[PDB]
Amino acid sequence: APERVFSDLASMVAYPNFQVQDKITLLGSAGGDFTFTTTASVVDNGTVFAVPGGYLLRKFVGPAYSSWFSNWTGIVTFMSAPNRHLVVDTVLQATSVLNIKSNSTLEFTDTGRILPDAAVARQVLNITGSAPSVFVPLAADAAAGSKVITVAAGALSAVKGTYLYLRSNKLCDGGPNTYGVKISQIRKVVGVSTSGGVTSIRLDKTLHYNYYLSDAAEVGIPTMVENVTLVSPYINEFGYDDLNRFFTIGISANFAADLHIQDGVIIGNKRPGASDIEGRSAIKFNNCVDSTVKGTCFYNIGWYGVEVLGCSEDTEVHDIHAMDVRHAISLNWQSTADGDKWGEPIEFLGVNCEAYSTTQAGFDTHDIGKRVKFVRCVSYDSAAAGFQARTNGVEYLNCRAYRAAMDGFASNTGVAFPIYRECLAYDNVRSGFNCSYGGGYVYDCEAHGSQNGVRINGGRVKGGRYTRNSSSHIFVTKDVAETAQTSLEIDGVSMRYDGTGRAVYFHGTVGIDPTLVSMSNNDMTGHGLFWALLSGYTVQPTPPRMSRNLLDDTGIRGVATLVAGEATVNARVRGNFGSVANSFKWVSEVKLTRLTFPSSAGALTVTSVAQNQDVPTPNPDLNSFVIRSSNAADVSQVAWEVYL
Amino acid sequence: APERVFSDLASMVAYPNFQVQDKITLLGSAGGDFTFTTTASVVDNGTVFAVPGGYLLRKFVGPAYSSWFSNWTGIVTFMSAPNRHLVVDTVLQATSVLNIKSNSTLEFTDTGRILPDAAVARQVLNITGSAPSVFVPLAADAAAGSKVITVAAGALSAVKGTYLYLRSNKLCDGGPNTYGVKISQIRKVVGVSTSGGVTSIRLDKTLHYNYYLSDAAEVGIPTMVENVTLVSPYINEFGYDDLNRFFTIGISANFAADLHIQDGVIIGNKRPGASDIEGRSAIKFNNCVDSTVKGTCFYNIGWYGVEVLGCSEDTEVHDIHAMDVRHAISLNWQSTADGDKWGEPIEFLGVNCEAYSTTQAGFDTHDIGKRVKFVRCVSYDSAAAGFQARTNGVEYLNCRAYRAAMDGFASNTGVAFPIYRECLAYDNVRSGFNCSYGGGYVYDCEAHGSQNGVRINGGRVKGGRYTRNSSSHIFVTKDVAETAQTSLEIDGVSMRYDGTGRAVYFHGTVGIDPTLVSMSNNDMTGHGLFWALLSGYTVQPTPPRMSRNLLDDTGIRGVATLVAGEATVNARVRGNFGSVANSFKWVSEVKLTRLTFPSSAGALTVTSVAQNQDVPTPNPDLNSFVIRSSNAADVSQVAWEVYL
Amino acid sequence: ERVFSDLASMVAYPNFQVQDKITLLGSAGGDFTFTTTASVVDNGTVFAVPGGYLLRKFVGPAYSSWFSNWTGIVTFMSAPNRHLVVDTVLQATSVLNIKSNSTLEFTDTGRILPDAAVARQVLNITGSAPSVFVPLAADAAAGSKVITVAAGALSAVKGTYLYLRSNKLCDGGPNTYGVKISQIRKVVGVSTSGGVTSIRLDKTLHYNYYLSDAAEVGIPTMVENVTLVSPYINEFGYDDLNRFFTIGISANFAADLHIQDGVIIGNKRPGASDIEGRSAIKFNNCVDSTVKGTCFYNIGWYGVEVLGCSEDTEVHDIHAMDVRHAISLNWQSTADGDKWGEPIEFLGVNCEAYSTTQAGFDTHDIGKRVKFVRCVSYDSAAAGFQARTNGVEYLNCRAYRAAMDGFASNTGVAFPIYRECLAYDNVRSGFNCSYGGGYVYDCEAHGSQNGVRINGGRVKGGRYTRNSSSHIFVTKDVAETAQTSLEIDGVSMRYDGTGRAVYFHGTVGIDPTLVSMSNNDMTGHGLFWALLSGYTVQPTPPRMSRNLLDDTGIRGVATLVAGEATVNARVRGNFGSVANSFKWVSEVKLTRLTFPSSAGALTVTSVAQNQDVPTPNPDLNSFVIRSSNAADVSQVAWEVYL
Repeated sequence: APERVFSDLASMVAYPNFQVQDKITLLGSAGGDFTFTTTASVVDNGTVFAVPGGYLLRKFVGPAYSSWFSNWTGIVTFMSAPNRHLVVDTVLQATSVLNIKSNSTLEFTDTGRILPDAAVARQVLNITGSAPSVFVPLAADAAAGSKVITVAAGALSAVKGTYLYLRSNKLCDGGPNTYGVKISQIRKVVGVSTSGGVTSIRLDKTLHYNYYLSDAAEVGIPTMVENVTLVSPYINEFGYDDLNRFFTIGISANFAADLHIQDGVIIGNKRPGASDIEGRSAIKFNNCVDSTVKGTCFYNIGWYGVEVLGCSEDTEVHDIHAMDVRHAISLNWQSTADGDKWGEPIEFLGVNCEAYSTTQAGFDTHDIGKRVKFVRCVSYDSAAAGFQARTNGVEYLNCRAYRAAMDGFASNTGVAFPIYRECLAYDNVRSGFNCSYGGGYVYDCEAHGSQNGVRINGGRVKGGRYTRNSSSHIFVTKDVAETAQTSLEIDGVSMRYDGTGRAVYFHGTVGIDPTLVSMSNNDMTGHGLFWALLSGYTVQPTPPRMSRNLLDDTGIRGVATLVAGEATVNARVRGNFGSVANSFKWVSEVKLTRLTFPSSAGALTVTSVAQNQDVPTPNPDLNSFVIRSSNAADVSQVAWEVYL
Repeated sequence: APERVFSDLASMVAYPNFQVQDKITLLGSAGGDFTFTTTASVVDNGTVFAVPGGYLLRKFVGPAYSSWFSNWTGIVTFMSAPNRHLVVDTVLQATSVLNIKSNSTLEFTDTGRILPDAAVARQVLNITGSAPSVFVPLAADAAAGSKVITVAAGALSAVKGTYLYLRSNKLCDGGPNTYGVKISQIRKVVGVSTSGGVTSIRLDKTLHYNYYLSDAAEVGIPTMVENVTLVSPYINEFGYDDLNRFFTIGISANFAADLHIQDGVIIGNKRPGASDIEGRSAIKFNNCVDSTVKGTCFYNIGWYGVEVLGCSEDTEVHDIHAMDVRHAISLNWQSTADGDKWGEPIEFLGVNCEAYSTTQAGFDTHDIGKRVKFVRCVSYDSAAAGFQARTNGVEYLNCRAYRAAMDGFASNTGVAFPIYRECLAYDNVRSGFNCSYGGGYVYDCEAHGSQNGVRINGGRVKGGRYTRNSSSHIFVTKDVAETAQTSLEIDGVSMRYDGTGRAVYFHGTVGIDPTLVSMSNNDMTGHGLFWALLSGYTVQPTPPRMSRNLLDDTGIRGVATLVAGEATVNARVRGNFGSVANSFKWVSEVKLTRLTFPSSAGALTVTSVAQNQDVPTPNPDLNSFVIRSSNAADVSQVAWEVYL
Repeated sequence: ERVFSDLASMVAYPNFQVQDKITLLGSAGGDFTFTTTASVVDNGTVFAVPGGYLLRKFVGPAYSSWFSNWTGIVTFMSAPNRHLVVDTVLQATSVLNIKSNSTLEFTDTGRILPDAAVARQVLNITGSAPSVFVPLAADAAAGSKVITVAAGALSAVKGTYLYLRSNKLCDGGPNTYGVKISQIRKVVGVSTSGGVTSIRLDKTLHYNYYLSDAAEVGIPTMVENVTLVSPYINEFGYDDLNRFFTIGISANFAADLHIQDGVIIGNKRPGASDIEGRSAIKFNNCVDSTVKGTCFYNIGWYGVEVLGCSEDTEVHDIHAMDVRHAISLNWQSTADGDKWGEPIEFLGVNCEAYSTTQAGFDTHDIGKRVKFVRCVSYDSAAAGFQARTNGVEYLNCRAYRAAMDGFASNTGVAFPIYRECLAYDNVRSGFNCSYGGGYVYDCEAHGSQNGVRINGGRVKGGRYTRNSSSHIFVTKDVAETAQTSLEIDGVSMRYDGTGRAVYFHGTVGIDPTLVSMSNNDMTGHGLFWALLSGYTVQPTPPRMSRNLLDDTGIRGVATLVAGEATVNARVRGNFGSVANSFKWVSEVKLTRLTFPSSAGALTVTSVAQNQDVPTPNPDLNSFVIRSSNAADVSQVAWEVYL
């Protein structure tokens, strides 16, 4: 006195003559210090409470806490304004969507949880801006690289620091784009200037496509939700499936800039091991810029872990863990069955992500999107592929895929040249790398334990090591005979024999011309006569160009001494001189160099290749060739080396 | 009673009855609880207020908040002592520099800003130590790799856990060091032992140079500012240019250890698009150790985004985003025009940084600095190069340069061997990689859409793939004829013909000898007789050594059958036998190997190469060569393969 | 208005009543409530007083400055769901144990100073192994999402863990102590049917759990979600107060343990010798846990020790100075009985070790899927990196000035992979993998006695310079080890005034024909590209294709005259028969440029090498192109290789 103290809220709210300078205190589960006022205030029953005469305002600096609030509704209310920092330190029971606004932070303590409504499977968190409500056209073409776009003076108000959404009817070009999605981008206004009836707006970042007037290039002002941080969000909890408690999408964002999601866990918008539900993504970024997800764990998810779509630019996914999901990460298309759509993701980075037991590819893109990179990601036990590229030129560095039901890494129909650098595939059922749909670049990669190491129709396999492939290490083939075969270069690969499949398998069945392949400097040791596998040929095909490969490691070098311009040499010289259709006619390259220089030196040649035919098993140490001189007096000492 | 409660500052400061045992409270926009005292106390009108009889001390645990201070001056006062943790939760209007001291934390809420003084363009934050006042000489020479240094006993007091500054008159050796900067290093004392009039000081990290007594090797005690953390600094704000509100240097650090800057945004110390202003770097690290910048966004900066100079050691820059700046990151030299200068950066890492529209190179070093690495950095639309290396052996991993006005990646005058690993250059005007000033190592790189893929005078181009280069993929040239051509190895490179430039271009004009190049196992498919481009030669030069390259993919392998020692084969065998100055004399390498072994077998050779001359366009499938045996009776079946 | 001037006062007042306003001034300041409900005293948040207790009122975290002594802190942290900020300098006299869902956070000022009277452990995060196991109902192969046990056999609660094990031996490396396999998994699905319960796991199984191996499973007690933010353990000057500790932060059966930044110093005297088991941070059977940015000084044992079946462990951006090993993956001694667990899936990235008494980064002989990415070692007393488990992979790592080798494997270790690694001034060698082969890809070694020591595998690419003996030394650790095929392709082994290109070790049975050298730059080594020693019979050389030996006098055009032409070029060779030498000659590639009717088959003969004194002039070496047709007058283009 002047000191008011209550032991419950019902008390504090029921007091009838609060004075604007009372010292008000509340003791209990939501306790604290309040201030009376008659100023109109938004009631949320957490920070602002209604009472006879007016309101009670909580006194505090720093963030607010969920444990202050009477109910989920109050939470929702409190978060509906921008600039709000909340710490979820209690177990919230959701009955509606929670929308986050600009410059807001939702932070979880280890105890905090948002549990979805068991009565209605719906969305949990929305971070939601909106597309511009009117567009104006560009006053002139703006090429890729432009820092400035121009509009008619007066046409729109370009406020420095805000965003713009541009679009045209030019199609997205990251990949095949079969839905014919159109181009768009989001940029920030950092400079504005009018002169001569044109406004020039300088953008933060340059344009990545041609924005032409012939394509109806326009621009408008989107309402963006910016600067949102979700710290350790915990959505749902184990045992959700016995309560039949689900949700649709966990965290859905659209038109958001600088949305950063750190750690947290998201569980169960499907039953464990259950099948997939279209659209039930854990986190969804649609038209998001400069947004990231780092270290979040996803369990038991109906659709994608992280879904990136629209003109999402500069998005990073780091260190995530996803178990029992359709795709850990997926860059998506948009169906235009119901009209026009704009945006493919541009500049996407996945780094250090782990996916287990996905029902479809572990890490995937659809058929649009530009500049996609996967770095040090790994896939385990996928029901499909470890990694699937469906847009053009996806890059993978040091990725790994184990025990995929299908392929470790794969492109798809009409996709062009993914790049795999030092990627490892282990024990995937069908193949390590399947890029027979339209070439690939397989550089310093490894594939072990599949039917075939690499399935390829054109491109390059440079370096790397292949083992334990039942059929062959490299399989030259196509997805369908209508696809084109192109040049294939196989240079510096270890494709040794280890008692399983052969080195290379040429697929005659679908129109493979072996001469379109060049094999240089590869270690094919131990395959003997069975380095190649051929099938589907009706005429013996010409073999590929083959320079200095290794086929054997014994009796592959030596010195002979000519006698009357001849010398028989026992070595592991080999060849096939038959004419079976599915086979090559070939023979060992034998490099000859003279080491003594008699006056009767003649021109050297290899003739009479003989191969031991013992039974049941032939002995290659008894193969032999003859070194013959063009001079019949030759008694040179000649060094020899056997290659393939 | 015994408690006195006020309703604003003015009242609470005036009241004269304050006694050491009152409980004191304040209502209002900076409310709290206080404790009166009469000990000395530094006023800041935040946590300490001067009053009749003594000073009121705000009592709180945790950090302080900017919202409690009356003005910028008290904030500055507050942060002027070490061990401060302040949360900027308001928009501060600066009118002086803010110095941060050791063990302090400056932290911004989404709302917090520091706006620079519109009246005076000055620096914003300083983190400033000082060089030593006096030096003592080393008792003995101390070689690179020394864990210990020695000084005369009692020369200086080395306190364990503090730092030392070492220097000599040896010149920095990282690069050309044209200003003649001298070596210096900073080390932390972790062990001390005195014996026989000689103190041995153990360092945390070893020495990276040789500190000799003949070079005046000496050592003193710098005053360091250590363990400072800036969390999410927001300096200036969009629209600054319309208020003519700027600043010079955003965050300046000298003699700092463990300065960590986390996210935040720094805007406009220049107008948008405007020209550069010397020295207006957003962040500057001079003589800093183990300091970092991570995730900060830079807009409209007159100088460098992050400027690193001095003997700054072990600095890392991660995930930055720099738009409209001179250099996103620059390691600097020091001008010695007005005196001796010490220190080059040692151990630098830039990773996953993004630069847009820089007025000069996106990522730059000057001509000093050791161990400089760029990992997965990207430059867009530079006015100069994407990447500029002016110190020796700068290493680039998986970096990307798009659409630079000049070269994607380049070194410079007297700069030696940068190393490019799996770096990609798209649509840079002049070249992808320009390392003609003094050699390069270009490993598995890619350059598309330039005049020349790579300009190089010596080094290696190993693997990689080059497309859409109007002049040539590899251009063997020099910056100036005085510069020395060294050996160049071009191995396994894809330089296919795509309707633009040639494969290799040899620059006779600046003294290029083509026999100092070896081309081995490259894919030159489709260039026909035009794989080389020569100019500036007065005399037909000898060609480089060429081993097993590919020039066509049709008519390049078959079997022929001799008849009376001969056979004419139709194949894309090729050559130039002319003697024109700007061309080579050359011919295909045709590999021949026998497949049937008659008694008339002789030595094989190629002769009579003939090349169809149809008009208007020649048809190389009517080209031909002859296989002839030294034995006129030979009827062997000879396999053949055509290489370059 | 119950207001006290200090502590003692607030704890002597007999009158506290159910609902008052209690306030404390002074250094421990705060507001309190009264109650008689049992509470656990800690003289920080809970106080004992005549009549019952006083509870401090607060939201958010608790502060060390609130506490009377180290003991209450320990009490406070001994319950789960605690958040404490160490904003003071705490003086420890016991071990502090941290429990599930807790966070210990230090301000720039906070410290935990170890007991100077007793060297002990500082922080413990410890769970415990399962008290009982039940056997698996059926075999569970690698890749299984599920395991089965008899219905009723154990209660699998969703969200909790399982510890599985079998008598199968760990298979990551040589595993000489014969450690057995185990793994910890989270239950995410449970279903019972036909007397058999099927448990679904978060992650799949990485071994074969067979019944023939007594595969069994049990319910460990884990400590989960612990975060240590900037821990400061000890302080410089500790050695003058003789203040140490044993293990700084020791964890066992922890899940999601994260240590961020911080400093740990002095469980050993500066520069002093090592003390067994005194690791700064130790992770034993921990899952999904990490250490990022922490600094280590003066550590008796290892910086970060990872042992047991720790799976999915990562260490980033640490700096370790004067430690045994900055990171070590360990084995478990079985001398005193059976042991379970090798690390699986370990990532080291961007880590820096300075001045280690032993390897900078090491594993022992168990461990699967181990990766070091961009780590660097400076001045190790031993190796920079030592791999003792099979297939360790290094990406872009660097070793400077190690007393022995920049990178090495060890006895019975198989094929480490080095990708774009850099070795500078390591005394003995850059890469030493002569124990069981190696894959050395685009690596670089400068300033050792030998660039690469290797018995088998591959050197592809890379560049080697300033190696006194040779760039590549083909050798074994011991003659009993097998030599396998070695490929040396595309390597730059240029002569620069020091060593030779390749050194074949006859002394330990190296047969050079098991080596192939293709497309290498061996420019400048002249007749001395190879070094041999220990041979008693001239051995046959390795297969060699198109390498480069000189860069002058190596391409021309010659004109035949009556079937012959004497060419001056840098053709070379040895035709001698000294045991320690090869019999070899340059590869001279011939192509015809004019096609006279008299054209015949070409050959190289009459190789001659200038013998001037003191120093020979190789520009006067020569060879002869000869045609099989004596009339031949062709122009012949020639190129000289090795």
